Amino acid sequence: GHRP
Amino acid sequence: SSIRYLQEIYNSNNQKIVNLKEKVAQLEAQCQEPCKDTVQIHDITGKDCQDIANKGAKQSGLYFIKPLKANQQFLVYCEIDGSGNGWTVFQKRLDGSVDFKKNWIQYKEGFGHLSPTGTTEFWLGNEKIHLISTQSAIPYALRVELEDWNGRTSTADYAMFKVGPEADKYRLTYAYFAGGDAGDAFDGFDFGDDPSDKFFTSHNGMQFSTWDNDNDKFEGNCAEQDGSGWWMNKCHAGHLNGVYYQGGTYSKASTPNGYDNGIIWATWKTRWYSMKKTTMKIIPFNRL
Amino acid sequence: IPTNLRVLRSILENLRSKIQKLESDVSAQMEYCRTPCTVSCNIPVVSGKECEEIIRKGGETSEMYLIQPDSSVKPYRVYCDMNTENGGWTVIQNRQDGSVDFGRKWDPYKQGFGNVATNTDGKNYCGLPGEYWLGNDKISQLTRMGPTELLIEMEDWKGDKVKAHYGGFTVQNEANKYQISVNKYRGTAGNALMDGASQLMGENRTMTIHNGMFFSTYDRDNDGWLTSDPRKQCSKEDGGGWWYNRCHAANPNGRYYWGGQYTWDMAKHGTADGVVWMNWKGSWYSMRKMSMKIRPFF
Amino acid sequence: QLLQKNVRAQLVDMKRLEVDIDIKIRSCRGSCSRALAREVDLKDYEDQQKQLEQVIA
Ligand SMILES: CC(=O)N[C@@H]1[C@@H](O)[C@H](O)[C@@H](CO)O[C@H]1O
Ligand SMILES: [Ca+2]
Ligand SMILES: [Ca+2]
Ligand SMILES: [Ca+2]
Ligand SMILES: [Ca+2]
Repeated sequence: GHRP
Repeated sequence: SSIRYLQEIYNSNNQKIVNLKEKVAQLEAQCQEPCKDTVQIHDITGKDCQDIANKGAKQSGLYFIKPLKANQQFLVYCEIDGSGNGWTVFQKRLDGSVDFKKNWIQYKEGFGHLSPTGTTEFWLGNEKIHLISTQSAIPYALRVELEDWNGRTSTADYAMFKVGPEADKYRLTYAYFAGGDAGDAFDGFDFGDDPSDKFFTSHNGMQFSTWDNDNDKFEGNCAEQDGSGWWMNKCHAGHLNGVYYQGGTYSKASTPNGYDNGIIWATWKTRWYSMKKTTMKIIPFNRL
Repeated sequence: IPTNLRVLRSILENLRSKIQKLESDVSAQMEYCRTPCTVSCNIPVVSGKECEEIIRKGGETSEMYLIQPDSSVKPYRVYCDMNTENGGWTVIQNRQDGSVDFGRKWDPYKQGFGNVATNTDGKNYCGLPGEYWLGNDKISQLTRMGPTELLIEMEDWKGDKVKAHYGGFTVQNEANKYQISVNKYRGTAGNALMDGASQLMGENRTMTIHNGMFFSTYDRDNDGWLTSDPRKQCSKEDGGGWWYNRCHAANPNGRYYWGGQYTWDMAKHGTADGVVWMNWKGSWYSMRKMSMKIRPFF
Repeated sequence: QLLQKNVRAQLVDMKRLEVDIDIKIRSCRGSCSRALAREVDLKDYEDQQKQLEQVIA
């Protein structure tokens, strides 16, 4: 997943 | 006082011994060989599994190959189909038997086990993938095949697949997505509101990362967080070297760091769904 | 004299029932040998010249691996011990249960014999070593690649153990009768290979030193005895292959006696032909475990 | 009459053979499908080996  | 010798019992025993010794010698000759190992390596060799298929090999299984630039030959699993296509398999997940939380050297050199039956988990090793996919003027293709927990399979193909040298941290490269119903997770995924999530979860041109060799686009350590070695960005949308979860479904509560660290392919299933099986395999592009 | 046909009648009737039991035992085992034992040793991806390179490449579990010492040499299977001391140990010899016949001729000792590894519980790989001898051609090639050290470990039937570490170890080729050299001893088992048997003195001790000896099997005499009679041979029928002098202070390749203790009247040719390390337990004790492991010296 | 007490010689041959066969059957465990679970009674051999020499004294 993404890392905000 | 009685006078009976009998003594035929003595002489009959000596003769029974001489005949027993004969039987013992015969049993000895039957116990010389070792246990028979079901695992055998084929004799045909070549630059890769396609070269091996071209030389007439018909059976999927274990073969030595030696790309031109390789210093030594090495063992691989070859998938050979009814059409003479020879796939070199570099990754397999099947049952969670192998730990994929491995370091740089281990991902460089390979780990897990190779089986004639293709029923074992392994990572072939980045150095080998690099050697196979960068043979002089031979465009390569990658196929990713996925299986869910309900027996459905899907694929994703990438054209002009190359893994770079250790000096470029085994960078993943390809020219374009060549299709398949699993979708293109290497293009990243639009997970939510952040306008840059798809850009930061794509995998083309990403260097390889392990916990002890961080080459990603994140301030922290993607590979250490998600317990794997992979071509991390910030961090991923397809993650096949992730943690094996039985039954597929897992959650944030499943993980130590709170992140999706399973065997994911975001274009096919939610990132909280972990694949039952994966295969990453390469073949010369002209075979497609 | 009157009470002489009583026990002497029952002794022979005991023996004949013992021959019937042995007759049955041997016959039953023969039926079992109609088909072989099997393994499925799926091969670790990680490979190298030997077990030291393998552990440097991240192969950190003790199991069977494929090694290729030289591009001229066909890759072959070995058990790597990655846990003892600093790991990186290539097992060349192992005994643990008497499951393998070590009373073999020249060619079997030349080529190697026995089981490299077996499957543990329900695992798809072979993490347990079998009983085997790697083979003299292979052992010679490995020791001659560079400076090589040797670890010999043994265990008795009570669970006590000792070791013999030789910092330097070399085995010459077939042309040189696989001649052995060892040096830089340390350990607890006693320096049998360099010093001979600790219970003997003078000439009698000297004639048990294995260092410098050639290899002999029972069909190929290269021992210390130069007399031209078949009766004077260190390795007799079903005897192990070893670097015999006149004759030995140690024989890792001897016959596996169960329980450890054995006597001259249990031995086929009346000799101390067991899994022996005189410097620890004497000539009439046969080890429960015995093994030999090599590694590039640093 | 017949003082053939050389049953002590056949007793010695049986002891060696029992041990030799025990070793040889055991060496089949690494070759064959099944390994015969068996033992050697050296105690029984020596108890009646203690005799003979006893009744001939
Ligand atoms: C004087 C002495 O030590 N006696 C030994 C003797 O124990 C051994 O049985 C014999 C045969 O090798 O050799 C002698 O030298
Ligand atoms: Ca978005
Ligand atoms: Ca980072
Ligand atoms: Ca034999
Ligand atoms: Ca001789």
